[PDB]
Amino acid sequence: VSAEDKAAAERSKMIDKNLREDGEKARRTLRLLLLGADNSGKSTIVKGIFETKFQVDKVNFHMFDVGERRKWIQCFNDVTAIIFVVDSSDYNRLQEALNDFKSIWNNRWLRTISVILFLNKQDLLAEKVLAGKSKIEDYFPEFARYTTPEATPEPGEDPRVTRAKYFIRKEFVDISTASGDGRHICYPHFTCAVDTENARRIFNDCKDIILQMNLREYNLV
Amino acid sequence: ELDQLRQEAEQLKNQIRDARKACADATLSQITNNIDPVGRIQMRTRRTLRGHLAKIYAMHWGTDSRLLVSASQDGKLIIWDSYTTNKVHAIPLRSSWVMTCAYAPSGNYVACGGLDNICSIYNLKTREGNVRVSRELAGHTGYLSCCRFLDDNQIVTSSGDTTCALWDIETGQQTTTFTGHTGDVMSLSLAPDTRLFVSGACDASAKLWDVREGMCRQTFTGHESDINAICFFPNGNAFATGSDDATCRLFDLRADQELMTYSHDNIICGITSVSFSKSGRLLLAGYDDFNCNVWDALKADRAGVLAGHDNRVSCLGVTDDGMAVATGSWDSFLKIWN
Amino acid sequence: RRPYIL
Amino acid sequence: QARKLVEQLKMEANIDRIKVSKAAADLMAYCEAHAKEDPLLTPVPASENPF
Amino acid sequence: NSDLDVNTDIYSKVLVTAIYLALFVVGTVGNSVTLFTLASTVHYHLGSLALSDLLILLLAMPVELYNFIWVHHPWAFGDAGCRGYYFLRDACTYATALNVASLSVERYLAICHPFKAKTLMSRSRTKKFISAIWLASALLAIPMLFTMGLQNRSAGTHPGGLVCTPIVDTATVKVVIQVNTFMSFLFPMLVISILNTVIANKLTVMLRHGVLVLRAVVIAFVVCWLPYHVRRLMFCYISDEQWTTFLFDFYHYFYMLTNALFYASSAINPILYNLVSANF
Amino acid sequence: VQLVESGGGLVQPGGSRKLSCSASGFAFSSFGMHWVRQAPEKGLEWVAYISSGSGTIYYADTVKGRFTISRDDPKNTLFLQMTSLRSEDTAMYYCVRSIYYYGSSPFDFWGQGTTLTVSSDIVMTQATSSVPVPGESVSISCRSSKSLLHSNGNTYLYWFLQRPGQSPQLLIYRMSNLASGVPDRFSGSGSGTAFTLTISRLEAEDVGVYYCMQHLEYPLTFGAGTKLEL
Repeated sequence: VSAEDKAAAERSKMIDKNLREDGEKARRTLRLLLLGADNSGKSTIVKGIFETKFQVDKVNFHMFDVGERRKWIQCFNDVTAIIFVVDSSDYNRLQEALNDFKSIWNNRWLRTISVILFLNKQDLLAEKVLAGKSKIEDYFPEFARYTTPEATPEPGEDPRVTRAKYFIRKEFVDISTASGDGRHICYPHFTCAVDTENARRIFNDCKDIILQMNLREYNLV
Repeated sequence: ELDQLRQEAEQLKNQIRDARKACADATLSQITNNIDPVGRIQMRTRRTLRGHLAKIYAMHWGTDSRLLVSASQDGKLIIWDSYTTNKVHAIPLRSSWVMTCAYAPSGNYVACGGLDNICSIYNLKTREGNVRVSRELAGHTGYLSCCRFLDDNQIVTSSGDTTCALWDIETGQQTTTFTGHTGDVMSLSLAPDTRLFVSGACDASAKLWDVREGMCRQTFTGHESDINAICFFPNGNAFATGSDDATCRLFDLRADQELMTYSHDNIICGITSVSFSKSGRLLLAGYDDFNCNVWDALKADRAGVLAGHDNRVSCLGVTDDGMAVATGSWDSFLKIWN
Repeated sequence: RRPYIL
Repeated sequence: QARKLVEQLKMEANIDRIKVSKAAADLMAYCEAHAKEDPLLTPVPASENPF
Repeated sequence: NSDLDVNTDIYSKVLVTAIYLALFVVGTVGNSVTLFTLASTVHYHLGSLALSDLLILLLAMPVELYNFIWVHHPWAFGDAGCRGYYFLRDACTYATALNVASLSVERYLAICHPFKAKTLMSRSRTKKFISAIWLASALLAIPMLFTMGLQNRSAGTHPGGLVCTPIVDTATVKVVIQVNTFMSFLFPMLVISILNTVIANKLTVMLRHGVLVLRAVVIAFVVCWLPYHVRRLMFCYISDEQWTTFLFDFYHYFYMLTNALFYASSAINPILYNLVSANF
Repeated sequence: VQLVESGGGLVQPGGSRKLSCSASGFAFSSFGMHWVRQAPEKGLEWVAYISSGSGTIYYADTVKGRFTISRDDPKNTLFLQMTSLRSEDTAMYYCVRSIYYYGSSPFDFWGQGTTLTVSSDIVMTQATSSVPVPGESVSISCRSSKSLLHSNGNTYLYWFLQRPGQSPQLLIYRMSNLASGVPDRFSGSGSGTAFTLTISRLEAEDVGVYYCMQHLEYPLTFGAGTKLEL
């Protein structure tokens, strides 16, 4: 080990120190993957690759939006959660949303990643149901035999709107529970593109995900 | 006139199939039936390179067989001295979503790319003693899967937008665009003479292209799923592909058809990387089963297993002199085997 | 007596 | 669209091809010629092994 | 040596030896399996606890089984052996107690403050914490090294009358035993009890398996370590006048029972910490 | 890239003075730094070294205990505090940047030094003090008391050229490697304890004093210096 070799070793040690500092500062942010269709309105949920950063209760969240095969999905097998946004008002494209959700849910690299499902555009769904011009029965026949289980907000509650929204949620929840196996969960929420609680919802759901991971890791449950 | 063109295409496909069948007088297994087996190969981990804090996605040896560049998902591009396990360089990256890296044969530059659709070329040997971004090549509408240098001024990039591009680095413009794949182009391999190159895609198809003419010279279709890895034989007349079919295949360019299939009933996982030894007798393939297999390229018998990784083996490479094999995995560790 | 074992 | 595919198939069909046996013999000859200079097939003594 | 003859009836030595052999084999197998499986920060503390339990099971069980149940007299390892045995026994006890308390603290941070625990947790901090635990365990046992020694208590000096016993003043033995009890039982007891109570309250207010595991941890610690320290205090505090014949025999029978439970503690810990929740 | 020295002047013996070097145009924090002094009519002598990050500090035996070398990376400054000054410390002081990794070129840049006036080692031998020479090949030989060929394959010998009125510049590093910006007519060859710098097709602006330095072990030692003349 000559003098130049010793100096090179010292340089390598300094590089290692800087790498450790950078990794420590990087591991303080929760990474999220935003997915949805063109009609979803993904970019309005909170406030190559587009990155959006926000902070809730001194916790930093970093969301990534890319853009059907999704070969690149392997890159996001270590993210905290996938935020899947659905336009629930479009009965024509809702089966495409269900198929895409089923594809993402059953992905082999996403078997341990929970999904925060946002059933977006509830104002439009309510208007469609109250107008009566379009019917879910025309696309999902089982809606004829569906009963609202017993639970709903009062300020403007209407039984038809509640039944429709619960049916649309139940489709995705059934897809989730078909093969969830308890490794990951789906968190369904309803939004309106005018709310300001979506960051809070993601914060609470991420806290729940981390709590479940800690329960499994620390040999409690 | 769509139906007439479809019928003509079917006739041409049948003609090509008949031409390929006519040339198959005997198989490789009936010719190498009398060659001596390699035997059991037991390679040990000579050095383990530590320092990456995320999954390692790619590595590339320098032409001196000593310096190697690796890319990790933590936004780091690290240049290692393999003999002393010394970190020669650590390059921060503007995007942490890296899928490929390349080492220039001159050693003056390195390349990086990924989900930002941009090939960033970094200059190593510069004054001021710090690596700077020499160039950013944009124009691909999808992610970059692979990049390879031809010289200090020409680079070939494979992208997820079904295309490949030959770029002039100084100008920054695509001097050539290669089209014809119907899916994501996953791997790229330059010929030893650097005039042809092969690209495997998610079509279960590999295409042999001419760099100077920009056309597709041949198409090979033997796999059942995405081709994740491709490598040239040392003499430039054959090449090997690995797929999610848990299968490798050796194709010959002059016979224009597949020569051999490397498969095992106990292998059901995909193949992330393939590589050849210096003589071409060994074929090293990395898998999602957390280990790598060394095949006898002439007898299709599994000569050995490298089983030191605790996660998916994402990249593997062999030095120009054939001394060592570097494997990088998702366990954040590179290993050298000899 | 007294035990001698702690 | 279809015309480009037809042209590509025409260009691929009009290619000189050799027998599979000749290609296999060429690969065997290449492997035998360079077998002595492959460190992975023939392990290098620790005196000349840099790793 | 008639003044150093402990009266222990037969059919009890055989039973206690059988219990010790069963606990020994079961705990050794369990700790070996746990260590093999373990070998981002939970694994460190689990391995430390398994190592401490295996150490106390292998190192202190046979010496006690020989010198303290079958052959009370004379000491068969000399002066160096007596001091080393007591020092290492106390060190293992402290290491187990502090590992359990630290595991409770880590679980509390992970469950009640998951977001802060995600940032605080690092491998270097965990290694430093384990090293500090072991350092405290080693340091707290040093006073016991200078407290125990060989002494002749026979009728003159005879080889059979040499026993391994405290060799310092009784007023100092009281202080050292009180320190050992407070820093080995009561402080870990309070930490474990309060933290597991908080965690179980949080889990009950939404998984009941975890609540049962936490309750089992606390109850096992109590019922396995309380009688041991109660016996040591009983030895140290009771005056010479009250130590009649009945009390003298009762002390050694209670010694057998207390050591049985104390080793059952290290037999049970690997099951409660690794073999109850899914390990694959 | 620029290194500017400051301080210096005339001092009385037993006093003290701080020399400073301001760095510009390069990443100063990633470079190790050397102070090298040259007597008014003699060769180069290595004085001190401080590593990147101030981890390693080396002093020459003739100045150990009296000189202190320090660096302020945020201010990109290098300091040499000299106490108990002697008549033998009258010299021109140069600051040299030096970065160390596989394939680096240490001692690549020198600054224009500052003048200070006061009122076991490997010995490098240069065969001749002067050799007269436009268009002819010139061979400059150098020898060492110890073999410079390390077990890792490197021969740690360096060739510098100091032109009249200028700070010395690096010509060759590790006995064969041509420094950046140096014309290809310079070549280096040799074995342990025998080294040769060949200048083919000698031109003007190639006249000066040539120094061979060893970087095998500390202290770093220079040769006497071979002078070319027309």
